[PDB]
Amino acid sequence: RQNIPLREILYQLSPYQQDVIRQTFTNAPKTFLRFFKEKGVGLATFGVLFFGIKGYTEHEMHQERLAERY
Amino acid sequence: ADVLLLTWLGGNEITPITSFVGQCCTAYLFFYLLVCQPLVGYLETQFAHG
Amino acid sequence: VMRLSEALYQTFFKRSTVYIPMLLVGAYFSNEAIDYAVDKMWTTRNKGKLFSDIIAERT
Amino acid sequence: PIGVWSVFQGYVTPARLPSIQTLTRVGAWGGVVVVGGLYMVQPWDWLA
Amino acid sequence: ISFGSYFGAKDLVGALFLALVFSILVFFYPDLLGHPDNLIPANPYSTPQHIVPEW
Amino acid sequence: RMHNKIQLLSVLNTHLVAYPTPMNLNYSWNGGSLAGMMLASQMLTGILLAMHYVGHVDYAFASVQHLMTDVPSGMILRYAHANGASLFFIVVYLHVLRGMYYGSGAQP
Amino acid sequence: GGGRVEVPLSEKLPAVTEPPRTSTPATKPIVQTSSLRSGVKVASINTVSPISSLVLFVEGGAAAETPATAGASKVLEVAAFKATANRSTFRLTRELEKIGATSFARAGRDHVAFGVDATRLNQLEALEILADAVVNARYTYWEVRDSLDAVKEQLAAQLRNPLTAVNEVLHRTAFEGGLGHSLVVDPSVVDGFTNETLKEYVHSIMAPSRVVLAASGVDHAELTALATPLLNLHGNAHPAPQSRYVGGAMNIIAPTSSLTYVGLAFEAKGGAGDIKSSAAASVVKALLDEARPTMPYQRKEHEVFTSVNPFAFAYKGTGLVGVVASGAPGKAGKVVDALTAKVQSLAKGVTDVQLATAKNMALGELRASVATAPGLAAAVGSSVLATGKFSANEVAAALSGLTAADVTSYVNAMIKTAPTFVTYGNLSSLPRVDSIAKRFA
Amino acid sequence: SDAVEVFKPETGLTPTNRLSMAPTPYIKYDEHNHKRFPPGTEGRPFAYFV
Amino acid sequence: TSLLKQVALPVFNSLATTYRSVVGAKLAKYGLRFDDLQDPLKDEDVAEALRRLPPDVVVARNCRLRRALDLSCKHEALPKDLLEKQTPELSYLQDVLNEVRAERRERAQLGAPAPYTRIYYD
Amino acid sequence: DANPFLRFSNPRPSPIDHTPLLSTLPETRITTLPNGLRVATEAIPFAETTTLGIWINSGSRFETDANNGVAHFLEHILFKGTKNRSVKELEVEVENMGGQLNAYTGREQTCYYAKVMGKDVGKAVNILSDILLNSNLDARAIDKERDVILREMEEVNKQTSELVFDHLHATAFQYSPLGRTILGPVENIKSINRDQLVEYMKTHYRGPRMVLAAAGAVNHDELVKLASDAFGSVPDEDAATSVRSLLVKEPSRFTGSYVHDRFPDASECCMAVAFKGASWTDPDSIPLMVMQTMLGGWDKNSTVGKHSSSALVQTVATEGLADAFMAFNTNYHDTGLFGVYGVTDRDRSEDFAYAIMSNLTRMCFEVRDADVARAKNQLKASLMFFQDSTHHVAESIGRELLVYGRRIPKAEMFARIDAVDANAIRAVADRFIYDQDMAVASAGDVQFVPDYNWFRRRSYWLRY
Ligand code: HEM
Ligand code: HEM
Ligand SMILES: COC1=C(OC)C(=O)C(C/C=C(\C)CC/C=C(\C)CC/C=C(\C)CC/C=C(/C)CCC=C(C)C)=C(C)C1=O
Ligand SMILES: [Zn+2]
Repeated sequence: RQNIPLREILYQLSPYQQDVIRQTFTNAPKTFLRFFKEKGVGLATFGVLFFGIKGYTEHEMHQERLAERY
Repeated sequence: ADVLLLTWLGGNEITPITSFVGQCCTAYLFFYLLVCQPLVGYLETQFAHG
Repeated sequence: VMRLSEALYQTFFKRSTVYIPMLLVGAYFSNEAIDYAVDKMWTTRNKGKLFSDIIAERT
Repeated sequence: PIGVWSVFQGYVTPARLPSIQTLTRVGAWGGVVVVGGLYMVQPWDWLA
Repeated sequence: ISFGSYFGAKDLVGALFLALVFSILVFFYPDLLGHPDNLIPANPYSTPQHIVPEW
Repeated sequence: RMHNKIQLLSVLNTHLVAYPTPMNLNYSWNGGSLAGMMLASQMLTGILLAMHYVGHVDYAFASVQHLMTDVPSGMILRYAHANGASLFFIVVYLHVLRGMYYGSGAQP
Repeated sequence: GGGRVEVPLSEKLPAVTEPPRTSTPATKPIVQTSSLRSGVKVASINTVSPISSLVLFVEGGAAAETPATAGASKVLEVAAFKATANRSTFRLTRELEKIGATSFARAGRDHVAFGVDATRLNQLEALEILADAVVNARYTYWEVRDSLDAVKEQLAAQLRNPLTAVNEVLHRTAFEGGLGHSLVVDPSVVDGFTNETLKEYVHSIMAPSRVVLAASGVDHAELTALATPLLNLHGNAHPAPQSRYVGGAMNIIAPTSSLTYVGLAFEAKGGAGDIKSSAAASVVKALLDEARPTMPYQRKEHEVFTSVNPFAFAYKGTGLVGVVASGAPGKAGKVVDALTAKVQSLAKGVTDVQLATAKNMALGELRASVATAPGLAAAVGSSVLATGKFSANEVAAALSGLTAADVTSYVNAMIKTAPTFVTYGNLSSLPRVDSIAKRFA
Repeated sequence: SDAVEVFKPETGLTPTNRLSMAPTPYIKYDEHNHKRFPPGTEGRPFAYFV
Repeated sequence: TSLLKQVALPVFNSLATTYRSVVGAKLAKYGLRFDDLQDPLKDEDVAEALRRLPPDVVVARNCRLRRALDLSCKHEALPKDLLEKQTPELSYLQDVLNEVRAERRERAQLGAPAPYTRIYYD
Repeated sequence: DANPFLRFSNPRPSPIDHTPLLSTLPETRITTLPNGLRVATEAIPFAETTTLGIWINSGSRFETDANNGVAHFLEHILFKGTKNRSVKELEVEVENMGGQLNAYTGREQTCYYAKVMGKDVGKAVNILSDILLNSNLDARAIDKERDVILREMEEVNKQTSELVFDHLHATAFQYSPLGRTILGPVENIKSINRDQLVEYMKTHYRGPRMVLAAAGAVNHDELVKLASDAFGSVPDEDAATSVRSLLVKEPSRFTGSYVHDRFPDASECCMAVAFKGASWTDPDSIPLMVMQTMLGGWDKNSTVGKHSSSALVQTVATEGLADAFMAFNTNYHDTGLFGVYGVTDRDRSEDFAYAIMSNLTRMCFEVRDADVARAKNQLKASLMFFQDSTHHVAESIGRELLVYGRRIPKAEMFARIDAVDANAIRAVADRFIYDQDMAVASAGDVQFVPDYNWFRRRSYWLRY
C-alpha cells in the first residue's frame, strides 16, 4: 500500500459512547432542503425537457388524429 | 431526458410527429456522446486549469 | 546437412503475411489429396456393393 | 488522458506517427483475412 | 477505510430497499411491467396490433 | 494470521475484508453490489425454473401454466424471475448513468 | 543496394581529393591573450589539429566554500550542463550529441572548470553551448535533488582509494585558510544540500575578473568578436580566504585498511607564480620517483615499501611538494625511516645521471600534458587564471637550465622548513610524533 | 571490475575455476539424444520446411 | 474568421472568469484549490510534476485533500471563519505542470517519447 | 528568445559536411624494405612527442593447442633483459629518454611501442629492435613469471568483462582458432619453456607481417635509414607459410550457442549477446560501425541518459535496466562479432535481455533518417578525435596496413561513411540479425537469464 506523507492528529470516539439514530430527526428538513438546493437546477432541467417535449408530442398526436377524423 | 424520451417513444405508434421527435432525439444522443463530451470537456479543462 | 534454400526462404518464409496464404493453399491441396486417396481405396475395395454400382448396372 | 487529450496537447506530431512502411506492413494483413475467409467459406468462381 | 466492516452494512441497507421493491412487484403488481399479449399462445398466421418489446 | 496460511482465505480477506475504499462514497456507489445480487437471484430462480419448463413447441405454454398453478411456490419463482430481469436492468442502467455522470471510465 | 567495393580496393571515381592541401604556418603558433570590456580575460592558441577545445575557468573550488556551502564544487561537477534560461536539459543534451561533442565539469582546489570539446567545424556551437550552460544556468530544485544521489556514490567511490584521503588530510594539515578545506568531502556532508546552496556558492564564486575563457585551435580575433556579447558578466568578488603554510602532523583511523599509508610534504615557496621554483619542485618530484612503471610487467622490489607516489602541487602564492609511501601495518616506522632517509640522501646531493633522468622525466610530463587539444586548452586556462600568462616555453627552459647545485640548494632549503606528516590505516605501530619531525632538524 | 570482488569465487584449480579463467573452444555436448551437425554449418534450417 | 476570433478573446476571458468564480465558490466550501483537482492516477504529466515539488507542499496538498474528503463524508462545509480565509485560485502546481507539458511537446517534435510512464499498481 | 545565446545551434539532426577538415590533415608515407617490412610515418607539423612501434600480424589465433599462451607469455619475458642490455641498463636507458614502453597482444594483432619525445626517435628504434631481435629469454625469468601467472590463475584474478568476452569467443567460435583465449590454459603455463618462445618468434615474426609505424614528430627518410640499419635482418617469409595460407588452412566457424558461468554468492550479472558480424574487408563493416554508434553505450554515472538520442540508451536509463552497457563491433580477418554487452543484477536481467533483443530486431524494420544522420556525424567526430592523439594515429597506421593492406585515406573514409543511409542500415540489419542464430554468454548471478530458446525466438517478429 502507498506511503502518504501527512501531518495530522486524529481523534475517534467509541460507537457505544454516542447516540445512533437521534440527530436524524433533527437534521431531516435541513438535509431535504440542502439536497434540493444542490440538485435543483438539473432536476428542473430534466423535468422541463421531458414533460414539455412529451406534452408537445401528445398534443400533436391528438391533432393528427383529429385531422383525419370524419 | 433524451434517453428517457427515447424510452417513452418506443411504446407508441409510428406517426410523423413521433418519427420527427425520435429522429431529433437520436441526433441529440449522438451529438452529446460524440461532440459535447470531448469538446465541452476540453473547454472546461481550459477554463479550470488553463 | 540438408538445409533450406536462401532464395526460397526470402520469398515464402520471411513474412507471415506471405507465409499464411501459402499455408492455406497447401492445406487445401493436402485435403484434396487425402480425400482422393481415401475415396479411391474405399471404392476399389467395396466395388459391386454400393448403391451407385447397382444404378450404373441397371443402365 | 489517452486519446483526444493526446492530440489536444500537441503530442501527436508528424513524428511519433507510424511510417509508410509500418502502415504497409500492417496494411498487408488485409489480404490475409480475405484469403482466410475465402478458405473458410470456399465460394469458388463466385466473382460475378 | 476497510471494505468489510464499513461497506457491508451500507450495501445491506440498499439491498433491503431493493428487496422491498422486488417484493412489491412480485406479490402486488406481478403483470404491471409486462404485456397482456404474451398470455396468448403464439400464432404464426395472426399478428398482434402493436408489437413492442419489454421496456 | 489464519488467513495467511491458506491461499483461498488470503484472496478473500484481501478483496472482501481489508480492501481499502474511500470513506466518502455515497449511496450511488451501491449499484454494483445490487447488480451482482440481481444476477445471483436471476441465476437461482432460473435454475429452479428449468426443472419444470419444457423447451418444445406445443409443450412450452402448458409447462409454464403447470409451473404457475401446480408447482409449490412456482408462481413466486416465475414472477420473481420475470420481474427480476426488470430490476436487474433498472440497477444496471442506474450504474451506467452514475459512470456517465462522474466520468468513471477515464484513465486508469 | 549499398556500396559493395571492398576496403582493400580503392573507392571508385566518386572519391575526390577536391579540398587542396593548405600550406603549413611558418612558425609554431604563439598564445595570444586579451580582455573583454566586461573584464573577462580571453586567451587562445592556434593548432593544426582538427579538434577545437573551449574551456571556462572560474576561481572557486574548495577554497571558496563555507561551512554552509560545503561540498558545493562536487555537486557543481554533476549539476552542470543542464537546463538554462534559453534551453532545457533535453535540448542541450541533444545539441551536444548532434555534433558529437563532449562536455565536462571539473572542480579543483582553487578553481572550477567547464569545457566543451568538438571538431573545428562546430566551434561556434560549442562556444554558444558552453557560454549558455555556464552563464544562464538555472539549477532547478528537482534536478539537484535527483543528482545528489549520484554525487553521494561518486564521493563514496573516490574515498575508497586511500591516496585521495591522505591527500585531503595532508592539505588540511599543511594549510590554514582556503587551501585547507576539503575537496572530496564525506558523502554525509551533502545530505542536507539543496539548489539554494548551489546557487549561493555560484553567486559567491562568479565575477568578471575571476573568469577566463581559454581555447585551443580557435582564431583569437574571431573568438573575441563572437564572445563579447556572450560573456558580459556582472557580479561582486566574494572575499577569498588566503591560505598560509604552517605545517604540523595528524592521523587517520581506518578499520579495514589492509595496508598503512604515510605522507610527507613540504612547502614549495612561491607557488605557481615562480617558474624556477615550480620547475625545481617538479624535478624533486621526479627524483622521488622510485618505481616508475616504464615497462610492462617489471617487478622492482623494495625492502619495506609497497607503493611510492610523489606529487608537486603549485597553487597561487604557495605550493605543496612531497611524497606518499605505503607499507605493511607492522613496518610503519620502517616506512617513516626510509622516507626520511630518502629525503636526507636527496639533501646530501644528486649525482649527474639522476639529475639528467629527472629533468627528462619532468620534460616528458610537461610535453605530454599539452599534447592533445583539451589538455593544451586546460593548461592555458589554468596558467592564465593563476598567473595571467601561459609560459610553457619558459617552464621547459627552466627545466633544462637546472643544475645539480641548484637542486641540492632547493632540497636544503626545503628540509629546514617545518614539514607535514600524515598517517593512515589501522595504526598499531608508530614512533612518537616528537621524534617523527626531528630527523630533518 | 575484478571477479574476485564481484563474483567472489573459491580459490583453487577446481573444474569450474579452470573453465572460468580459460574456457575451451572444444565444447562437448551430450549426444545420446541428438547428434550435432558439423560446427559452423550455415544456412536457414530445414526444420521450417518440415 | 480571425477578426471574429479577436472579438471572441474577451468573450473567452469573460466566460473563463465567470466559470472560475462559480467553481471557486464551490471549491472553497471544501477548502480545495483548483490545483487539488488534478489527479496523478488520471494524468501522468501531473504525476511527474507532483514529483518535482518540495515535500512540504505535498504534505500541505495531502492535508487539504484529507480535510475535504472528511468534510464530504460528514456532509458538512467549513466554518465561516475558516471559509473566509480560503483562496482556491492560489497556484502551486501550474508552473511545474506547464514546464512538464512543454518538455513533452518538445520531445514529441523530435520523435522521442516521454521519459515517464503511466502508474501501475499490480 | 535570446539574441546571442540562441543562434547557431538547434537540436534538429542534420548531415554535416566534413570536407573542409581534409585540407590540413597530414599524409602517410610508406616505404617497403627488401626484407618485406613496411615503414610508415605521419608527420604532425608542430608535434613535440612521438609514438612509434612494431605491429605484427600474429597472436593467439596462429598458435596451436600445444603452445597456446606463448604470445602472451612473451610480453612477460621480453622486457626482462636482452643479450646487449641488462634489466637495469634497459631501465636506465628508457628512463633517460623520458618515455614508457608498452605492449598489447590480441587474438590476431600484437604491438610493442614507445611513447617518447621527438629527440629520442633513434634511441627508441634501437631499443625496440634490441628487445625484438636479441632477447635473452632466460629460463630463470621464465620460472619467475610462471609462478605469478599460476597464482593469478588459481585466484581467478580477471576482469568480469574479459571473462564474459572470453566465454563468448569460446562458444561462438567452437573448433576454430579464434575460440582460444590469449592467456592460454593452465597446463601450457605449467609446462612452458624457452624453446617454444624461440620457435614462435622464429615462425611468426617475419618481414611481410611486421609494420614499423611512427606518428608525431618524425622524419620519414631518417626512420627508413634507422629501420634498414636495425630491422634489416628479420627473416623473409615463405610463400607457403603466409598469413593468407594459414587463414585458408584453419578457417573460422560460427556456431549458435549459449554459455553461463554461475556463481553461488555473486552480486552482479554480466551478459553479452552477439551475432555473427563482418570481417575487416567486408564493405558492410562501415554500416555496422554506424549501427554500433546508433546503439551507443551508457553507464550510470551520467545523469543525461534520459535525453539520449539512442532509444536503447533511453530505455535502459529510464527504466534502470542496467548499471552499464555498451554495444560492440569486433572485426577479424575472416569473421566478426556484433552485439551488446551489459552489467545488471538477477532481477533486471530478463528485461535488459528483452530490451537488447527488441532494439536489435527493430533496426531491420523501422529506421528513421535523423538517427542515421546523427550517428554518421558522431562517428565522423569520433574519427576526428583519434587524429588528436599521436598514439591513436600510430595504432591506426599499424592496424590499417596489417588488415586492409593499405592506408585508407581520410577522404575515402568520409565518403564511405557518407554513403550510408537508412535503406543500407535496414539491409545490413536484415542480412546479419533477422532470424539468425546468436551467441549468448553470461557470468555471475545468472539464474534468471533466459535460456537459448527465448533468445532464438526474439530474433524475428510474427506480426509482420
Ligand atoms: C451485471 C453487471 C455489473 C456488475 C455486477 C457490476 C459490478 C460493479 C461493482 C461491484 C462495482 C464497484 C462498486 C460500485 O461502484 O458500484 C462496479 C464499478 C464500476 N462499474 Fe459496474 N457492474 C456491472 C455493470 C456495469 C456496466 C454495464 C458498466 C458500464 C457500461 C459498468 C461500469 C462500471 C464502472 C466504470 C465502475 C467504476 C465506478 C467508479 O469507481 O467510479 N459496470 N461495478
Ligand atoms: C442460469 C441462469 C438462468 C436460467 C436457467 C434461466 C431460465 C429461464 C427459463 C427456464 C425461462 C422460461 C420459463 C419462464 O419464462 O417462466 C426463462 C425466462 C426468462 N429469462 Fe431467465 N434464466 C436465467 C437467467 C436470466 C437472466 C440473467 C436474465 C436477464 C438478464 C433472464 C431473463 C429472462 C426473461 C426476461 C425471461 C422471460 C420470463 C417471462 O416473461 O415469463 N434470465 N429463464
Ligand atoms: C466501491 O466499493 C465497493 C463496493 O461498493 C460499496 C461494492 O459493492 C463492491 C462489491 C460487492 C460485492 C462483491 C458483494 C455483492 C455481491 C455480489 C457481487 C454477488 C452476490 C452473491 C450473493 C448474494 C450470494 C451468492 C451465493 C452463492 C452460494 C453463489 C456462489 C457459488 C458457489 C460457491 C458454487 C466492491 C468490490 C467495492 O469495492
Ligand atoms: Zn595473458
